[PDB]
Amino acid sequence: AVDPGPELDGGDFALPEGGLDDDRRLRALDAVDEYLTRKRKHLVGYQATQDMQGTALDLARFMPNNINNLGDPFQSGGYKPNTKVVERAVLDYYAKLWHAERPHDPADPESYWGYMLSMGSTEGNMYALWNARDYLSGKALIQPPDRRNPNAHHPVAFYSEDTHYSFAKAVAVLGVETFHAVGLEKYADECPLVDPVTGLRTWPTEVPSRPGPSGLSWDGPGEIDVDALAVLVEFFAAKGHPVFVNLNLGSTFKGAHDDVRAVCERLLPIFERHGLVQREVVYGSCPQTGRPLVDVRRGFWIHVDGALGAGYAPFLRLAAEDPEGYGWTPEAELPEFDFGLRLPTAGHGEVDMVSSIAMSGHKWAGAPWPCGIYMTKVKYQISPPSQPDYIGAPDTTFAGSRNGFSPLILWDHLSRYSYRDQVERIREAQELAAYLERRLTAMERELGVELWPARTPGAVTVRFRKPSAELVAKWSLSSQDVLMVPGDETTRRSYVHVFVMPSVDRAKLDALLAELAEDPVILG
Amino acid sequence: ELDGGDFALPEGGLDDDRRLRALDAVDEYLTRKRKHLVGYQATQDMQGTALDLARFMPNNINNLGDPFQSGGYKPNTKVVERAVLDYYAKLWHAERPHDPADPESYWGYMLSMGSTEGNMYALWNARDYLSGKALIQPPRNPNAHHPVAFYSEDTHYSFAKAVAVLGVETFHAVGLEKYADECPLVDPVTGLRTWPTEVPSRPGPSGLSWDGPGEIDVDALAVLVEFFAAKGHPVFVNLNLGSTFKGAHDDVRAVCERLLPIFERHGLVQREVVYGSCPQTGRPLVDVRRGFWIHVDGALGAGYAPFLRLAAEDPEGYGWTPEAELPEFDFGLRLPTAGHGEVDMVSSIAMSGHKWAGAPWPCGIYMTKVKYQISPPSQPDYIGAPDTTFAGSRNGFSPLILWDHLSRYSYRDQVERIREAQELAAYLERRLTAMERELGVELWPARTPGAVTVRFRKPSAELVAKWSLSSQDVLMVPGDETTRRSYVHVFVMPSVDRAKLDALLAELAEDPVILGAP
Ligand SMILES: *[C@H](NCCCSC)c1c(COP(=O)(O)O)cnc(C)c1O
Ligand SMILES: *[C@H](NCCCSC)c1c(COP(=O)(O)O)cnc(C)c1O
Repeated sequence: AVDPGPELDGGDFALPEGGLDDDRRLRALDAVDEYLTRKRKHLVGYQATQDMQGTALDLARFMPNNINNLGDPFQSGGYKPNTKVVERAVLDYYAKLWHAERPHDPADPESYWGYMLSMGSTEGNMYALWNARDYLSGKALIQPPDRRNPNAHHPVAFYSEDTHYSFAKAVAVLGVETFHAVGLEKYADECPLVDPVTGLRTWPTEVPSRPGPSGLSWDGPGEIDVDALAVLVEFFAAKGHPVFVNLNLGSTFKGAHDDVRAVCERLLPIFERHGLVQREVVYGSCPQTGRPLVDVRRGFWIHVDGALGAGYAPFLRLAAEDPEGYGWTPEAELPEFDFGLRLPTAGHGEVDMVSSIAMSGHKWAGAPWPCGIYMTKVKYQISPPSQPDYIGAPDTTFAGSRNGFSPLILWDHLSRYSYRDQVERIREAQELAAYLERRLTAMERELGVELWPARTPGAVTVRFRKPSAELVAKWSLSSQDVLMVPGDETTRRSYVHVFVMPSVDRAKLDALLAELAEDPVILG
Repeated sequence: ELDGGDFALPEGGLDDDRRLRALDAVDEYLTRKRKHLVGYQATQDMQGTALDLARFMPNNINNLGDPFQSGGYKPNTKVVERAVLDYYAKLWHAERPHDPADPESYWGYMLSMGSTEGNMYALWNARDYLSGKALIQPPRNPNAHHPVAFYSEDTHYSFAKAVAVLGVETFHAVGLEKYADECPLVDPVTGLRTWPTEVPSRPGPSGLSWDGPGEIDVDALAVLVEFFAAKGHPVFVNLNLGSTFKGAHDDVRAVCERLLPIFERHGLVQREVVYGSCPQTGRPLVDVRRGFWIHVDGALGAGYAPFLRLAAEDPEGYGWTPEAELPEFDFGLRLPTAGHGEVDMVSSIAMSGHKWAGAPWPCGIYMTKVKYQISPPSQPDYIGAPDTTFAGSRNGFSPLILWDHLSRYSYRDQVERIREAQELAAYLERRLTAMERELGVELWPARTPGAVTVRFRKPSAELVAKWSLSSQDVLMVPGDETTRRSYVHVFVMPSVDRAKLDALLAELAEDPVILGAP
């Protein structure tokens, strides 16, 4: 019978024609503050860091400015109250962190390009799939054949069943076809995978994730099944389709890390066998006698959805390579995932495997609103829509007006912490997630109750049985239902999770655990 | 100017002195530029909101999911968001409250980008709705599911991006592909029946659109829409309410009056829609929908036009009669049908919060009605809501910014804001023409009646950079590179007062490009 506290009352905020006087205004803002303050100090169920504080002190002075980073980060524009100099410094930091080639240089196809997002990673995943759709479908690139094969400009998208819902939305928005939709449409009877529940060759809706003790993915780690991916990708690559793969680096519910290096090692030979490392691409034509114009491109695009994990994984991997220097050996290996991942081929030399990465600033770093980064390389940049106006190609971003306050937030954050400090943040979170799992299993033994605790090795989240609605509301626990046998509603379990972000300390977890021990749903 | 060296972020971090010196540099730059900005449609003054709202910066606010549903992320401002949406719903004569059971009630949400997101969402929502994809509440023509998009040549570049992103085909692309020799318009320069790339805007003294007002040519739109409607296509029309360069207002009521008879003739008001087919032997489940969608891009103008129209309706009561008439554009626009019923003509509206109101970052509103909401992709999912929003995580600070703003000003104060801007825009245009006579030079001043922007000849790069003047080149004869002209404009936003304009004009009068004459 615990109290989450009162929610905000709509009548306090109704905006009348005549305006509100200063007393009613302050009362309403105080109510918002008291609400937000209580909720932020108890939030443990979402992958969003809640303590910034130094940031507010450093950056409140900028609130009077209508800052607008309209246009490309690397180009001057007319709207002078912008922070593009700060944006570039942040992008440069992450470029180095993710082993991209810097500085950005439009003359160097291998150098990075990216920009800070005005939404969260939803914007970065949309941009990634937009950029990949056009690149793989043969639209024109920024400056510096597909003969016969009718599938050459029909890209197929692959991602695991732990992929965030934003991807399904982005696929629908951009008209990108998933392997499931193309399989059902064109190849209805040819699914190369056997369903482990039914035994039938039915196209799964997403690439299977790895099984747990059950034999099915519901209690698995949440990592993509690399074997199954390879079977699916080979099938579609053999038919002549170009290939888009999204890999999750810190999945939404289980905090899993898809094994990016293993995926790439497994797929590269498939891409080489089916002519997808280098292929000539017809992009339109100009009318005379012979029609098409042609350039050379890769026929695959691997994107890393690092909304969460691109913020901490580089730091964990720093510790893994020098465990003595940082005083910490991480328990789990996190796979190589970034722009430095290169593999040798049979006959194209070393291939740099990853094409893009997104990250959310409001997840690991923390911010007062959604923000983040999309990064790729110059060689992937698409030519924007033409016009009789001139002056570079400033609009090569998803947003038009762009948030120039977000650069400040993340610049301020990154300036305050060294690499060593960032390693300690991921260390403390990893150790606290392990602690939480230990305490939950001890609770089961102390009380004689089932909590179903689960933690993927290397994840900063632990899942367990959903407690009462009031406890869930007090601590902002994110919920997920799973069916333990797909398509059977009698096997439903309700889970919550806790994300151990850097603002979650031992005291917080202990306070949650103590209420959990007396919760009426948990006690049963 | 800001030196990159001062902002580089080393592996080791920056100490407190270095951090502060960098933030001081940013503040000194921004402050100087914000105080002189007059060339973009962005209100620069909101120091009241800084004092009110700085306190919330410690919170990672997230309005994940639908604004009208609870969710698990408790640090959210959805109650505030709804209050802001309700204000604009009333202002735009939408039906409130939002109610999923009332198809005519509004639905909208606050954007995490600017109007780019709202225009993208509108075109996504219209593409799915017009192409027959499944709705939330629904309890032989081969072109029936091929919508065609129409908008003027003054349409913001965000639309061209949105069209590309969503795979929506414009009338130009469909014309070229399917109907290459059948363009119903003649080009005024060539005399050939060439498909124009966008719907013509109205001509100026030149006989061409470059010196026109920037409003869509209603005749031409009607001709083009008729053509594609006759062939069975459903129709999307974007109308600009405060165009980007000229600040023009497309005559939404005139458009609607002109198009409705076309929609009724070709069965687009009530069209049978094949949205799928059942598990039993292939027969369709069918819904009745309209086959047209009119969206108002009010990025700028949806924030002031309701207040100008208030004064127009009661000019004695507000002590002001606006010199130009702004068209009825909103969800209250209803026309009589052939059968003496009524039809509500507008489907959606976008507005930017960082334009007329002002904000520290991009934000805004998308609003439509319950009857147009699309069914999301099917999956047993985690919490936000059965949502239908573009953004995933959503900015929950922007509701506070706009709520704070709206609570400070009555309708009468809002009317005064748009009055002062209209009168100052007229003043600027007078001063520029006086300056041409005083100095004996051509400034090409132009102002669309009713617009809060004035265009003129581009001055020196130094002056442009000091006052953040937005620039645009025009070809005075399309395709001929030798007829290029360089314009700037000034946007008279509420933060632009007479003193600011007089300081600008005094510098313009001594500017070497302006004095350097033809
Ligand atoms: C984010 N999921 C949880 C969002 C709320 S807690 C901050 C997420 C996204 C979408 O990112 P936003 O647009 O930033 O919500 C995309 N991919 C993954 C793996 C995510 O966790
Ligand atoms: C905004 N155009 C001018 C640049 C912004 S100065 C504040 C604009 C858009 C796109 O809106 P944002 O995404 O908010 O830039 C769309 N339509 C029109 C008519 C606009 O003026």
